[PDB]
Amino acid sequence: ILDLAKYKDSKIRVKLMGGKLVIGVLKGYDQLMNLVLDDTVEYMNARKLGLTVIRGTILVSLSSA
Amino acid sequence: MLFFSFFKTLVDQEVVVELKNDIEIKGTLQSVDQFLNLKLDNISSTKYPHLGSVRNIFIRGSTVRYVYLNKNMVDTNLLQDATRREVM
Amino acid sequence: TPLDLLKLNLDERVYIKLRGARTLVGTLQAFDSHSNIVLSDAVETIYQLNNEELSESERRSEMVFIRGDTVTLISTP
Amino acid sequence: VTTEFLSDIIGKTVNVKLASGLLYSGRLESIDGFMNVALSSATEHYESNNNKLLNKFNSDVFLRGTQVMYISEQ
Amino acid sequence: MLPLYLLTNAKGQQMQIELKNGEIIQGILTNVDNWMNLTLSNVTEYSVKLNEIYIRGTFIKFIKLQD
Amino acid sequence: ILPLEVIDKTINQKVLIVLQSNREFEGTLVGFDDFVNVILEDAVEWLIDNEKVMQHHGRMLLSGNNIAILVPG
Amino acid sequence: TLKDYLNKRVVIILVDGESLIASLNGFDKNTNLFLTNVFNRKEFISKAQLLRGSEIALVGLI
RNA sequence: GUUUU
Repeated sequence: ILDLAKYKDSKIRVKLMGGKLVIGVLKGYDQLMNLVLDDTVEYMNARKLGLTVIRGTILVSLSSA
Repeated sequence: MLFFSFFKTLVDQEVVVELKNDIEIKGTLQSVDQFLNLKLDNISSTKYPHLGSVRNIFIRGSTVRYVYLNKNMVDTNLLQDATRREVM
Repeated sequence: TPLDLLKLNLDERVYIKLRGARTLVGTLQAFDSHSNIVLSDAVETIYQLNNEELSESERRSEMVFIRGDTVTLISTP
Repeated sequence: VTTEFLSDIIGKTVNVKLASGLLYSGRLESIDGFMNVALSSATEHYESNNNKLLNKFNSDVFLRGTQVMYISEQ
Repeated sequence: MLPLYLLTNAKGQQMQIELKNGEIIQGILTNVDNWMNLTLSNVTEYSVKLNEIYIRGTFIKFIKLQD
Repeated sequence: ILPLEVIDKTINQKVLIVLQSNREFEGTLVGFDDFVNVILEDAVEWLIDNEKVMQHHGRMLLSGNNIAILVPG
Repeated sequence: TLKDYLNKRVVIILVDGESLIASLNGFDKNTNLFLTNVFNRKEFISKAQLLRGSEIALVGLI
């Protein structure tokens, strides 16, 4: 229902389940709603990962940055 | 499936249901479905939610922990061989 | 196959671990693939921590049905 | 691949860790597609097998699938 | 009327959602589906004003609507 | 660029898997399935915020269930 | 089912252990409580609200 | 692909 294509190379604050925020560069994605984020920052609380994959079955919310 | 049968085998009976919340409730099993959701006429206190005015309740199946049953209400060879037959 | 190996012990005494430091010992009367269970002559013992001390409590029941979502381990005593 | 691994270690000794942090060391008897696990001669430790032994199971142990975090060999 | 159909025929109205985080979300609603996944627009969230926002149905406690 | 293609390319590399809890595994990625279950080789397992709980030797089926993040490297 | 409960006053006990008095206009097979004029059990909360089955522990007819 | 295993 959300067309993630409009977020290509964009910023988004993704809330995960277990209280884990993640701000990344939406590099790609699929239909189960898995993400591929870049310059990923994992707000636990600042923690830096690189290019990450986010399992879209624990994805709680998705806004922009 | 199996426990749907068995739970149906227990209608018109008085049982004690204990929920995950630690709330506890006595009553007459009026209805059973697949999710194991439970229905009871004659709500009573044996741990009890603060209700005095309610007759019949719908217990969300996913929230039951224990159902307490008398030895009599049940044929044990029935359940045993049934289980022996169940596929998985 | 682990559920068949479970079938092996019907009418045989069993030891089940549940979430919440809850232990049940009783005789295995029934079960399905959700690890839903009926047991007879079963005592439940609960481990509780209150006031910074551990204690154990108990609860006997002749026949008890058990929601499988809380089940952790099944073996024999 | 995961599908065949679970056929590849049958009879070996595995550590199975549950969501709780409890871990169980033992010989793999069998496993199904629902993550269910049958160990024989399983011991129970918290977090690590180097910690205090908490339980020995003489007979078979059934570990429920939903609760399984990992199945590890060594 | 089922709450879900009563959500599909709600597309365009304005609503408030409570996530099971303590967090509250006011916002008008642009799309819904069968798992109660929501795409809102004109949105504010608490414990922040946003163009769009997608929410997983299973992270909803309840949904307060209008009179 | 598809998530699974990413995870595919990290086969034979070092990967960091972050659970929806406070636990992390690092090790060589060997394989994955459609449910994103994960095979890991010689995983080190950590509790966070650290502590190194264990060094694994051999392969580990890590239940895709609780997986939240993967990080190539 | 709650197919007996349509339009009656109801008491809902949630898994977090709070009570609510309400009226159930509609419901689904996931016990998503479609209710109106909700309030604690003591100040009202809303007229017309949606509760998710996941948070229902228990529905009672009053 | 998401609430009742």
